[PDB]
Amino acid sequence: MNRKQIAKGKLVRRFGINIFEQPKYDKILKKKPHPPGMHGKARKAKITEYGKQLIEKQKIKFTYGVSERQLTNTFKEAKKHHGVTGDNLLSILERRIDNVVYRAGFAISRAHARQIVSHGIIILNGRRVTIPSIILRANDQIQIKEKDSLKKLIRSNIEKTSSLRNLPTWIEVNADDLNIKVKHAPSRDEIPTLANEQMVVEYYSKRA
Amino acid sequence: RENKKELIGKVVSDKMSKTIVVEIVQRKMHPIYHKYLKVSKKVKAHDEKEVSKVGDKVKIIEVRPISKDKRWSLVEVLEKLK
Amino acid sequence: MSVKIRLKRMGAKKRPYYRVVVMNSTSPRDGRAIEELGYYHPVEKQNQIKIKEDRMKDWISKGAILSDTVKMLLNKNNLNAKS
Amino acid sequence: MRKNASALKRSRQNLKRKIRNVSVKSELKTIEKRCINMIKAGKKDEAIEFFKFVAKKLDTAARKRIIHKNKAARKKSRLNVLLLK
RNA sequence: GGAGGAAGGUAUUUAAGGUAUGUUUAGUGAGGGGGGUGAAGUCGUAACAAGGUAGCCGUACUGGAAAGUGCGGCUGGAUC
RNA sequence: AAAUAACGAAGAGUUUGAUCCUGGCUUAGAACUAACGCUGGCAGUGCGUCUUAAGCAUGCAAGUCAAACGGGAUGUAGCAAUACAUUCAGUGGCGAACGGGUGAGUAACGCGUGGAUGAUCUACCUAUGAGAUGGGGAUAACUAUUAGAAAUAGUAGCUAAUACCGAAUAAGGUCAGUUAAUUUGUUAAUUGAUGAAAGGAAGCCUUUAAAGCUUCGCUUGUAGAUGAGUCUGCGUCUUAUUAGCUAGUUGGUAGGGUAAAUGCCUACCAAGGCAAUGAUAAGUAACCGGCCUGAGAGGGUGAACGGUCACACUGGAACUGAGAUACGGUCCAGACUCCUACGGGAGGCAGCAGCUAAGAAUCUUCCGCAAUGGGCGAAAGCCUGACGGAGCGACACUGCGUGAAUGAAGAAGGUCGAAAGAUUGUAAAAUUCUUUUAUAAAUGAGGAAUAAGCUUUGUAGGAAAUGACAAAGUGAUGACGUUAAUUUAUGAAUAAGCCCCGGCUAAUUACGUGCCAGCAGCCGCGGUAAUACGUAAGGGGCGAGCGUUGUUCGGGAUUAUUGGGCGUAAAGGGUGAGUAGGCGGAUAUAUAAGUCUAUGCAUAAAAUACCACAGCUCAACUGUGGACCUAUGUUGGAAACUAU
Repeated sequence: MNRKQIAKGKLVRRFGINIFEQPKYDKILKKKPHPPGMHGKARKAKITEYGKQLIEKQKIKFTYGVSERQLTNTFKEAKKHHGVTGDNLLSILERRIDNVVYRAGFAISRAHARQIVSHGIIILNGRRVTIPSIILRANDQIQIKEKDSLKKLIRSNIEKTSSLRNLPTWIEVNADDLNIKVKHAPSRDEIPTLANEQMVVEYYSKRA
Repeated sequence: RENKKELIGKVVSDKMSKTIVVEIVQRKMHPIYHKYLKVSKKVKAHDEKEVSKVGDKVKIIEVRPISKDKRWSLVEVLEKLK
Repeated sequence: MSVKIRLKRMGAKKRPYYRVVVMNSTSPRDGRAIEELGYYHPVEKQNQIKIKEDRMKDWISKGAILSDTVKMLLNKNNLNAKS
Repeated sequence: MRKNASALKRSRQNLKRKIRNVSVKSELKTIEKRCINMIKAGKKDEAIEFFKFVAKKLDTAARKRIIHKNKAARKKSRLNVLLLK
């Protein structure tokens, strides 16, 4: 995650939508609507269908901060089940542990939650885990490490994020114990929408 | 005695001694088009009694080798050519 | 050959698993299995032993030779089944 | 390559056993030959006696596993059948 | 004295080697033959219009060359 | 409106002044045991001479039994013997036919799968019926000696054994007759002929021997299990510009030989046998479970792993042995290498590492037998380059990090401009927070089971201990390893590049070059204003990787069974008569080869492939279950259609 050279203002500008849900990026959109580069104001020729599919794929990929190739594996796993492939894909992506922390509000951004989970702070179902690509299942627990500095850090984070964001109905958050409980896999309607998931599915159908 | 395989065929040669040649036709799959193909395979068979002659339909059984090629024995004559 | 009941190794580096198996002495450690009898998972904390008692008894009667490890697996499985 | 004491010893034992084996085998061949020749001579009674002797030799060797007991049995069959004639 | 036991001799079969004749296949070979690209060089103007002798097919003969002509066949032939 | 099922199929450029169709080429994707170029942090798992089956320095990879036997040497007791213990070689037992490597050869019962073996064998293992009574002769080792540089062969004398060879009786042996069954050489009974043998350690006590007894063994016999030989139905590459081939060739009668059938081999008797329904020949190739690709059908392919086969320098041959036509056994011939005292000898890394040569191209001359497996032994124990691990290579696969949160109408520079300003850009700077990784320390599971030995209980046995078995407890032992994981200590500290931007194909402007220099997969760009060349600024893609090349599939319905055509695009034979073959009116009955069904019942080893559930911090990876196809065999049915 060397994402120092992928300054996200450029991405939010090209997509024309705040895919990270951060007010600074809302402000950047307000200030400079045009796409990046010197030709940002220059009239752009019409985009091919391949371009639209790519735009949606990149929206999802940069929203969830997952390597494209890992996302390919995710789609290949989602397709293995019956049902709405887009729903399975979105559910698998959403149940990522760093994403779960972000939803619960224990972190500011998905990158922040990724660092938190990578730095060995999160405790999974009674054990320490250090990587952000865990796909939680139903009936699982996040605890916070037994260190006072970390506990105060998480409380500062949650007091910040509580106002800005909301708190999904498939997560049970207990700010007193710093406990997170995942009830069931999310439904499509209870997942915020930022891209056309079946355009993503169509894009990955080509890779066959 | 139990599962020795039996074959039914047409005697195509008799000018041997104590031996006949049986031409057997096997129906077989074609792996692709599924239509059958009639395959003609010729085997030698032991005929101790010179019972059978050219043109008739006989039945033969698997036995121990009796010669280099002869590995079948006569069991019965299903149809005798008049 | 001298039919023996032994452990055929499976699994990855530093995480062995064994299959309780019936197979000839001369046959390599991971070759043809005349029959399978169960599994033995030493790196697991639970369900470490599971063998087919009747089949193993039948093979012993036929004349198989138990390695020491499979012999004690049979003993320990008897103990845990009774318990 | 490196001379194995096992291999050298096995070669020595090979010669040792070969001498004894081949001696017994030649015994069998010649005794059998005398027997069939006076079967041909028709000397029924000492053909009897010599068949007794040769059968003794045959299955003595078979017990010693110099030759297979099936070989001994085959020789006895055929030779006794010829005397039956 | 069997034991012809065991060496030795003899004989059959046989590897390698030698000889002879055909046979499969890969390089090379004076010279010769056509093919392609580079030539937009030389000679002629055969085909595309009725291409200026309508065209073409099979066969035969002939000519620096495209080709010409005889016989039969076709329209996939203007014009009337 | 609806129900159910289906869980899965994308295009584009290019013939023309322009158009439609036909048609080839090219292209976006997924892969490989890959190589090369730029760049390069770590961890896990897997992989790593595809070419010269070319030649090989060196070390190791198969030994074990002293409780089978006679001796030598040593220490102790001993005067000497003899004992106790250690050690050496010899005789002998078992193993060495397993494990390991390679794919040269082999279009073949070799391989896959189902069977046949009344034509078969089978040491060690399990159960079990009977037994084990008495003699004799050599021989190594050893002591000398002959030939010899050594390798080594001999010679003479002495000695034992679970070594070798007779003898007495035999229990389910073999052979032959007879009878009884069974109907290829099967079984049972009778007679006749005829076949054996090994004892060593321990305890016991009549002093003891004796006598019986424990364990490991020996002779004979059967049964089971396992493996192997042989045969067979079916499947198993290309070229018919390979058309005739075979003369032990085809079959018969005897015989040779084999565990066993057969021209497997030999002697005679016939001329037969195979072949356009593809014989024979040439070329290529180990096969299969599988792998890659694909919606599927198919196509390509046979890395790793597992099974079978073949080979171990080239070409033969036999011996020992239950088992070999024997990788590190023997003999011979040939080439090559090496040592000679010139008489002659020694050697085969396609075992684990490693060297040279070849090649675009591939590793350490490492640790350990702790676990698993194997060999020997009563056991302790020994051996195990199998295997457990480590090191090396971004070679593939999987995961993680290189920061995170605030942060300006917006720093300097760079670039575009009319020199308002834009863009790089909240990016940086700055502030705050965190420590996966980095370093240090502490803590630290699990792979491990116990073995010998010891304690105790119970069973068989018996006069009884020693011992055997069943059970309980005690009982040394980790190469990996500074293990996985966990807890503190310091701080943004240790960490990004590569390709592309005319269309295909997501991404444009400014300079320099002027049909030169160059790009290119296709169409094609460059001749004085190049979004296509070269360099900068921006933008897109992926990321410790990114591109290129080689090979396979897909897009290609471009070999079309699913699913294409033949008037003019490539494609109807000049025409007819007919052989083989394919196909064919109506209707009745029977057979059940095809077809369908009970997705009966089995077989299709394991792994892999699909679906769930689990364990490695997750994933890869690993494990336990559950199935979907369709392939063969078989059982009982249905009969319309094809077939009889």
